[PDB]
Amino acid sequence: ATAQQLEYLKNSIKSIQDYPKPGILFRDVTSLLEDPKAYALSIDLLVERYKNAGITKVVGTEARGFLFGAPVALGLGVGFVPVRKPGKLPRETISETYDLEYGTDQLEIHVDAIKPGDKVLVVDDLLATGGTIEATVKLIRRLGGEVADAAFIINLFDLGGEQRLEKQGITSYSLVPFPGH
Amino acid sequence: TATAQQLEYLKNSIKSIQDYPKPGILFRDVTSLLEDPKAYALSIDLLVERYKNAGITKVVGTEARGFLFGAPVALGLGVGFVPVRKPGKLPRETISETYDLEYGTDQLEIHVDAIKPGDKVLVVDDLLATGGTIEATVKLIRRLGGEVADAAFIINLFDLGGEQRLEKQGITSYSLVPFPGH
Ligand SMILES: [Cl-]
Ligand SMILES: [Cl-]
Repeated sequence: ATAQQLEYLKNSIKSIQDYPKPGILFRDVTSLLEDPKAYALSIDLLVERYKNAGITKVVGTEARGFLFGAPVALGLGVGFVPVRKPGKLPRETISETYDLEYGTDQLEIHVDAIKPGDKVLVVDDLLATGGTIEATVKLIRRLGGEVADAAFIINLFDLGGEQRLEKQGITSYSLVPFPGH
Repeated sequence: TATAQQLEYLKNSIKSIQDYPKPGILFRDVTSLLEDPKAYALSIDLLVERYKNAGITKVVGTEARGFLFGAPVALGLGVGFVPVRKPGKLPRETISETYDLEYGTDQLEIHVDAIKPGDKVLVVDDLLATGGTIEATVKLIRRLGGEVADAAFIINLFDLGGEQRLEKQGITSYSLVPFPGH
Protein backbone atom coordinates (compact mmCIF):
# COMPACT_ATOMS: atom_id res chain seq x y z
CA ALA A 1 0.00 0.00 0.00
CA THR A 2 1.20 3.63 -0.54
CA ALA A 3 1.48 5.96 2.55
CA GLN A 4 -1.43 7.93 0.99
CA GLN A 5 -3.63 4.72 0.85
CA LEU A 6 -2.63 3.67 4.41
CA GLU A 7 -3.30 7.21 5.90
CA TYR A 8 -6.71 7.42 4.03
CA LEU A 9 -7.67 4.07 5.60
CA LYS A 10 -6.45 5.17 9.09
CA ASN A 11 -8.39 8.46 8.72
CA SER A 12 -11.58 6.54 7.58
CA ILE A 13 -11.80 4.74 10.99
CA LYS A 14 -13.57 6.47 13.91
CA SER A 15 -12.00 6.05 17.34
CA ILE A 16 -14.48 6.29 20.23
CA GLN A 17 -12.50 7.51 23.30
CA ASP A 18 -13.55 5.66 26.47
CA TYR A 19 -15.78 3.20 24.55
CA PRO A 20 -16.63 0.69 25.62
CA LYS A 21 -14.81 1.99 28.84
CA PRO A 22 -12.41 4.79 29.94
CA GLY A 23 -8.88 4.26 28.57
CA ILE A 24 -10.21 1.96 25.80
CA LEU A 25 -10.21 3.64 22.36
CA PHE A 26 -12.72 1.63 20.24
CA ARG A 27 -11.67 1.42 16.60
CA ASP A 28 -15.01 1.59 14.68
CA VAL A 29 -14.79 0.07 11.11
CA THR A 30 -18.42 1.20 10.39
CA SER A 31 -17.11 4.65 9.24
CA LEU A 32 -14.83 2.78 6.78
CA LEU A 33 -17.77 0.59 5.55
CA GLU A 34 -19.91 3.70 4.82
CA ASP A 35 -17.10 5.38 2.77
CA PRO A 36 -17.14 3.91 -0.78
CA LYS A 37 -13.45 4.58 -1.38
CA ALA A 38 -12.13 3.40 2.02
CA TYR A 39 -14.07 0.11 1.92
CA ALA A 40 -13.13 -0.66 -1.68
CA LEU A 41 -9.46 0.22 -1.01
CA SER A 42 -9.38 -2.04 2.12
CA ILE A 43 -10.66 -5.03 0.07
CA ASP A 44 -8.53 -4.30 -3.04
CA LEU A 45 -5.29 -4.15 -0.95
CA LEU A 46 -6.05 -7.52 0.72
CA VAL A 47 -6.88 -9.19 -2.64
CA GLU A 48 -3.63 -7.75 -4.15
CA ARG A 49 -1.61 -9.16 -1.19
CA TYR A 50 -2.96 -12.75 -1.67
CA LYS A 51 -3.73 -12.98 -5.46
CA ASN A 52 -0.68 -15.22 -6.10
CA ALA A 53 -0.71 -17.18 -2.80
CA GLY A 54 -2.74 -20.19 -4.11
CA ILE A 55 -5.63 -19.43 -1.71
CA THR A 56 -8.55 -21.88 -2.35
CA LYS A 57 -10.86 -20.71 0.50
CA VAL A 58 -11.40 -17.61 2.62
CA VAL A 59 -12.67 -18.05 6.19
CA GLY A 60 -14.31 -15.13 8.10
CA THR A 61 -15.66 -15.23 11.65
CA GLU A 62 -19.07 -13.90 12.58
CA ALA A 63 -20.03 -11.12 12.26
CA ARG A 64 -17.66 -8.24 11.40
CA GLY A 65 -15.26 -10.79 9.83
CA PHE A 66 -17.96 -11.50 7.20
CA LEU A 67 -17.71 -7.85 5.97
CA PHE A 68 -14.00 -8.31 4.99
CA GLY A 69 -13.61 -12.05 4.34
CA ALA A 70 -16.54 -12.32 1.89
CA PRO A 71 -15.42 -9.44 -0.44
CA VAL A 72 -11.81 -10.77 -0.33
CA ALA A 73 -13.13 -14.28 -1.32
CA LEU A 74 -15.03 -12.72 -4.27
CA GLY A 75 -11.90 -10.71 -5.28
CA LEU A 76 -9.75 -13.88 -5.20
CA GLY A 77 -12.47 -15.91 -7.01
CA VAL A 78 -12.61 -18.55 -4.19
CA GLY A 79 -15.36 -19.81 -1.88
CA PHE A 80 -16.19 -18.09 1.38
CA VAL A 81 -16.53 -20.23 4.52
CA PRO A 82 -18.16 -18.68 7.61
CA VAL A 83 -17.01 -19.58 11.12
CA ARG A 84 -20.02 -18.97 13.35
CA LYS A 85 -21.31 -18.74 16.90
CA PRO A 86 -22.86 -22.03 18.01
CA GLY A 87 -26.18 -23.36 16.62
CA LYS A 88 -26.35 -21.18 13.42
CA LEU A 89 -24.70 -23.53 10.81
CA PRO A 90 -27.18 -26.26 9.59
CA ARG A 91 -24.87 -29.10 8.38
CA GLU A 92 -22.29 -31.21 10.25
CA THR A 93 -19.92 -28.94 12.24
CA ILE A 94 -16.85 -29.15 14.47
CA SER A 95 -16.35 -26.72 17.39
CA GLU A 96 -13.42 -25.03 19.22
CA THR A 97 -13.58 -23.27 22.62
CA TYR A 98 -11.73 -19.95 23.22
CA ASP A 99 -11.31 -18.09 26.54
CA LEU A 100 -12.90 -14.73 27.46
CA GLU A 101 -12.65 -12.62 30.70
CA TYR A 102 -15.21 -14.59 32.80
CA GLY A 103 -15.60 -17.78 30.72
CA THR A 104 -15.50 -19.16 27.21
CA ASP A 105 -17.34 -19.27 23.93
CA GLN A 106 -17.25 -21.59 20.90
CA LEU A 107 -16.82 -21.18 17.12
CA GLU A 108 -18.13 -23.73 14.60
CA ILE A 109 -17.36 -24.52 10.93
CA HIS A 110 -18.99 -26.87 8.41
CA VAL A 111 -16.84 -30.05 8.20
CA ASP A 112 -17.47 -30.26 4.41
CA ALA A 113 -16.36 -26.63 3.74
CA ILE A 114 -12.58 -27.24 4.10
CA LYS A 115 -10.95 -30.32 2.54
CA PRO A 116 -7.40 -31.65 2.53
CA GLY A 117 -5.49 -29.75 -0.18
CA ASP A 118 -7.32 -26.49 0.56
CA LYS A 119 -5.10 -23.50 1.34
CA VAL A 120 -7.02 -21.06 3.53
CA LEU A 121 -6.79 -17.34 4.20
CA VAL A 122 -8.41 -16.09 7.41
CA VAL A 123 -9.74 -12.49 7.21
CA ASP A 124 -11.05 -10.46 10.15
CA ASP A 125 -11.75 -6.81 10.98
CA LEU A 126 -9.39 -6.43 13.90
CA LEU A 127 -6.50 -8.31 15.54
CA ALA A 128 -6.77 -7.94 19.34
CA THR A 129 -5.89 -10.94 21.60
CA GLY A 130 -6.04 -13.33 18.60
CA GLY A 131 -8.14 -15.85 20.63
CA THR A 132 -10.87 -16.24 17.99
CA ILE A 133 -8.33 -16.57 15.16
CA GLU A 134 -6.33 -19.15 17.15
CA ALA A 135 -9.54 -21.22 17.49
CA THR A 136 -10.35 -20.74 13.77
CA VAL A 137 -6.86 -21.97 12.75
CA LYS A 138 -7.49 -25.10 14.96
CA LEU A 139 -10.83 -25.73 13.16
CA ILE A 140 -9.24 -25.36 9.70
CA ARG A 141 -6.37 -27.75 10.45
CA ARG A 142 -8.73 -30.32 12.02
CA LEU A 143 -10.34 -30.46 8.54
CA GLY A 144 -6.99 -30.93 6.80
CA GLY A 145 -6.86 -27.33 5.54
CA GLU A 146 -3.46 -25.62 5.27
CA VAL A 147 -3.50 -22.13 6.85
CA ALA A 148 -0.42 -19.85 7.20
CA ASP A 149 -2.03 -16.41 6.65
CA ALA A 150 -4.42 -14.09 8.52
CA ALA A 151 -5.36 -10.61 7.21
CA PHE A 152 -6.86 -7.76 9.24
CA ILE A 153 -8.05 -4.24 8.62
CA ILE A 154 -6.81 -3.11 12.09
CA ASN A 155 -3.99 -4.51 14.27
CA LEU A 156 -3.86 -3.46 17.97
CA PHE A 157 -0.09 -4.04 18.12
CA ASP A 158 -0.03 -3.58 21.99
CA LEU A 159 -2.22 -6.69 22.64
CA GLY A 160 0.16 -9.50 21.51
CA GLY A 161 -2.17 -11.02 18.84
CA GLU A 162 0.40 -11.08 16.01
CA GLN A 163 2.96 -12.92 18.16
CA ARG A 164 0.26 -15.35 19.50
CA LEU A 165 -0.63 -16.23 15.88
CA GLU A 166 3.07 -16.61 15.01
CA LYS A 167 3.20 -19.41 17.65
CA GLN A 168 0.72 -21.28 15.34
CA GLY A 169 2.79 -20.57 12.20
CA ILE A 170 0.44 -17.71 11.07
CA THR A 171 1.79 -14.60 9.34
CA SER A 172 -0.51 -11.59 9.93
CA TYR A 173 -1.00 -8.84 7.31
CA SER A 174 -2.73 -5.72 8.73
CA LEU A 175 -3.68 -2.43 7.01
CA VAL A 176 -4.08 -0.07 10.00
CA PRO A 177 -1.98 -0.31 13.18
CA PHE A 178 -3.36 1.29 16.38
CA PRO A 179 -2.10 1.38 19.96
CA GLY A 180 -4.27 0.97 23.06
CA HIS A 181 -5.61 -2.13 24.81
CA THR B 1 -32.34 -9.54 -16.43
CA ALA B 2 -31.00 -12.89 -15.01
CA THR B 3 -31.10 -15.75 -17.62
CA ALA B 4 -33.14 -18.91 -16.81
CA GLN B 5 -29.82 -20.86 -16.82
CA GLN B 6 -28.23 -18.42 -14.32
CA LEU B 7 -31.27 -18.75 -12.03
CA GLU B 8 -31.19 -22.57 -12.31
CA TYR B 9 -27.42 -22.58 -11.45
CA LEU B 10 -28.16 -20.48 -8.30
CA LYS B 11 -31.09 -22.74 -7.31
CA ASN B 12 -28.91 -25.90 -7.73
CA SER B 13 -26.09 -24.28 -5.63
CA ILE B 14 -28.26 -24.12 -2.46
CA LYS B 15 -28.45 -27.30 -0.31
CA SER B 16 -31.80 -28.28 1.30
CA ILE B 17 -31.55 -29.98 4.72
CA GLN B 18 -34.47 -32.39 5.53
CA ASP B 19 -35.99 -31.97 9.04
CA TYR B 20 -33.86 -28.88 10.06
CA PRO B 21 -34.43 -26.92 12.23
CA LYS B 22 -37.55 -29.03 13.05
CA PRO B 23 -39.07 -32.19 11.63
CA GLY B 24 -40.94 -31.96 8.28
CA ILE B 25 -39.15 -28.68 7.23
CA LEU B 26 -36.60 -28.27 4.39
CA PHE B 27 -33.92 -25.68 5.45
CA ARG B 28 -32.49 -23.78 2.43
CA ASP B 29 -28.76 -23.52 3.18
CA VAL B 30 -27.09 -20.53 1.45
CA THR B 31 -23.61 -21.57 2.81
CA SER B 32 -23.28 -24.01 -0.13
CA LEU B 33 -23.76 -21.00 -2.49
CA LEU B 34 -21.08 -19.02 -0.50
CA GLU B 35 -18.62 -21.98 -0.90
CA ASP B 36 -19.11 -22.06 -4.73
CA PRO B 37 -17.17 -19.09 -6.15
CA LYS B 38 -19.25 -19.18 -9.38
CA ALA B 39 -22.66 -19.09 -7.61
CA TYR B 40 -21.64 -16.46 -5.04
CA ALA B 41 -20.12 -14.08 -7.66
CA LEU B 42 -23.12 -14.65 -10.00
CA SER B 43 -25.58 -13.77 -7.17
CA ILE B 44 -23.73 -10.52 -6.29
CA ASP B 45 -23.18 -9.53 -9.97
CA LEU B 46 -26.91 -10.00 -10.76
CA LEU B 47 -28.08 -7.87 -7.79
CA VAL B 48 -25.61 -5.12 -8.76
CA GLU B 49 -26.86 -5.24 -12.42
CA ARG B 50 -30.52 -5.00 -11.25
CA TYR B 51 -29.92 -1.75 -9.23
CA LYS B 52 -27.10 -0.07 -11.19
CA ASN B 53 -29.47 2.65 -12.58
CA ALA B 54 -31.81 2.91 -9.51
CA GLY B 55 -30.01 5.95 -7.91
CA ILE B 56 -28.95 3.90 -4.90
CA THR B 57 -26.75 5.91 -2.45
CA LYS B 58 -26.37 3.28 0.28
CA VAL B 59 -26.85 -0.45 0.86
CA VAL B 60 -28.18 -1.71 4.25
CA GLY B 61 -27.74 -5.31 5.37
CA THR B 62 -28.95 -7.00 8.58
CA GLU B 63 -26.69 -9.09 10.77
CA ALA B 64 -25.35 -11.60 10.09
CA ARG B 65 -26.10 -13.51 6.80
CA GLY B 66 -27.33 -10.18 5.33
CA PHE B 67 -23.74 -8.79 5.57
CA LEU B 68 -22.51 -11.51 3.14
CA PHE B 69 -24.87 -10.22 0.38
CA GLY B 70 -25.37 -6.49 1.08
CA ALA B 71 -21.68 -5.58 1.54
CA PRO B 72 -20.54 -7.09 -1.85
CA VAL B 73 -23.53 -5.36 -3.57
CA ALA B 74 -22.44 -2.02 -1.92
CA LEU B 75 -18.94 -2.56 -3.31
CA GLY B 76 -20.34 -3.43 -6.79
CA LEU B 77 -22.53 -0.28 -6.79
CA GLY B 78 -19.62 1.79 -5.35
CA VAL B 79 -21.76 3.09 -2.43
CA GLY B 80 -21.41 2.84 1.35
CA PHE B 81 -22.53 -0.19 3.32
CA VAL B 82 -24.51 0.33 6.54
CA PRO B 83 -25.01 -2.65 8.91
CA VAL B 84 -28.24 -3.06 10.90
CA ARG B 85 -27.26 -5.01 13.98
CA LYS B 86 -28.53 -7.00 16.97
CA PRO B 87 -28.55 -4.82 20.09
CA GLY B 88 -25.42 -3.54 21.83
CA LYS B 89 -22.97 -4.24 18.92
CA LEU B 90 -22.88 -0.79 17.21
CA PRO B 91 -20.59 1.52 19.22
CA ARG B 92 -22.02 5.01 18.34
CA GLU B 93 -25.45 6.55 18.86
CA THR B 94 -28.23 4.27 17.56
CA ILE B 95 -31.98 4.08 17.10
CA SER B 96 -33.86 0.76 17.53
CA GLU B 97 -36.93 -1.05 16.17
CA THR B 98 -38.63 -4.09 17.69
CA TYR B 99 -39.74 -7.05 15.46
CA ASP B 100 -41.43 -10.45 16.08
CA LEU B 101 -39.76 -13.87 16.30
CA GLU B 102 -41.32 -17.35 16.78
CA TYR B 103 -40.91 -17.17 20.59
CA GLY B 104 -41.10 -13.42 21.29
CA THR B 105 -39.53 -10.15 20.04
CA ASP B 106 -36.11 -8.60 19.54
CA GLN B 107 -34.58 -5.34 18.29
CA LEU B 108 -32.42 -4.17 15.39
CA GLU B 109 -30.28 -1.00 15.64
CA ILE B 110 -28.70 1.42 13.14
CA HIS B 111 -26.17 4.27 13.65
CA VAL B 112 -28.18 7.56 13.64
CA ASP B 113 -25.50 9.17 11.43
CA ALA B 114 -25.45 6.39 8.75
CA ILE B 115 -28.54 7.47 6.69
CA LYS B 116 -29.42 11.11 5.86
CA PRO B 117 -32.13 12.95 3.94
CA GLY B 118 -31.28 12.49 0.24
CA ASP B 119 -30.17 8.86 0.79
CA LYS B 120 -31.89 6.25 -1.41
CA VAL B 121 -31.30 2.84 0.19
CA LEU B 122 -31.26 -0.71 -1.15
CA VAL B 123 -31.83 -3.38 1.52
CA VAL B 124 -30.15 -6.72 0.73
CA ASP B 125 -30.65 -9.95 2.73
CA ASP B 126 -30.02 -13.67 2.25
CA LEU B 127 -33.63 -14.83 2.60
CA LEU B 128 -37.18 -13.45 2.69
CA ALA B 129 -39.23 -15.39 5.27
CA THR B 130 -41.85 -13.48 7.36
CA GLY B 131 -40.19 -10.15 6.41
CA GLY B 132 -40.23 -8.95 10.05
CA THR B 133 -36.56 -7.94 10.18
CA ILE B 134 -36.79 -6.10 6.81
CA GLU B 135 -39.99 -4.33 7.95
CA ALA B 136 -38.07 -3.12 11.05
CA THR B 137 -35.06 -2.14 8.89
CA VAL B 138 -37.28 -0.05 6.56
CA LYS B 139 -38.70 1.77 9.68
CA LEU B 140 -35.12 2.52 10.86
CA ILE B 141 -34.08 3.89 7.42
CA ARG B 142 -37.17 6.13 7.16
CA ARG B 143 -36.81 7.42 10.76
CA LEU B 144 -33.41 8.81 9.61
CA GLY B 145 -34.88 10.44 6.47
CA GLY B 146 -33.68 7.85 3.99
CA GLU B 147 -35.86 6.79 1.09
CA VAL B 148 -36.26 3.04 0.62
CA ALA B 149 -38.40 1.32 -1.99
CA ASP B 150 -36.32 -1.83 -2.81
CA ALA B 151 -35.26 -5.01 -1.00
CA ALA B 152 -33.26 -7.76 -2.72
CA PHE B 153 -32.86 -11.39 -1.60
CA ILE B 154 -30.95 -14.50 -2.64
CA ILE B 155 -33.92 -16.74 -1.53
CA ASN B 156 -37.68 -15.99 -1.36
CA LEU B 157 -39.79 -18.44 0.74
CA PHE B 158 -42.94 -17.45 -1.22
CA ASP B 159 -45.35 -19.39 1.10
CA LEU B 160 -44.51 -17.19 4.15
CA GLY B 161 -46.12 -13.86 2.97
CA GLY B 162 -42.92 -11.75 3.23
CA GLU B 163 -43.16 -10.04 -0.17
CA GLN B 164 -46.80 -8.98 0.42
CA ARG B 165 -45.90 -7.75 3.96
CA LEU B 166 -43.14 -5.56 2.45
CA GLU B 167 -45.57 -4.32 -0.28
CA LYS B 168 -47.69 -2.85 2.58
CA GLN B 169 -44.60 -0.57 3.29
CA GLY B 170 -44.16 0.37 -0.41
CA ILE B 171 -41.25 -2.08 -0.89
CA THR B 172 -40.69 -3.97 -4.13
CA SER B 173 -38.85 -7.24 -3.47
CA TYR B 174 -36.47 -8.82 -6.04
CA SER B 175 -35.36 -12.43 -5.29
CA LEU B 176 -33.04 -14.77 -7.24
CA VAL B 177 -34.21 -18.22 -5.94
CA PRO B 178 -37.82 -19.05 -4.94
CA PHE B 179 -38.61 -22.09 -2.73
CA PRO B 180 -41.81 -23.49 -1.23
CA GLY B 181 -42.13 -24.34 2.55
CA HIS B 182 -40.06 -22.88 5.50
CL1 LIG C 1 -20.33 -2.70 14.50
CL1 LIG D 1 -37.73 -12.53 6.70
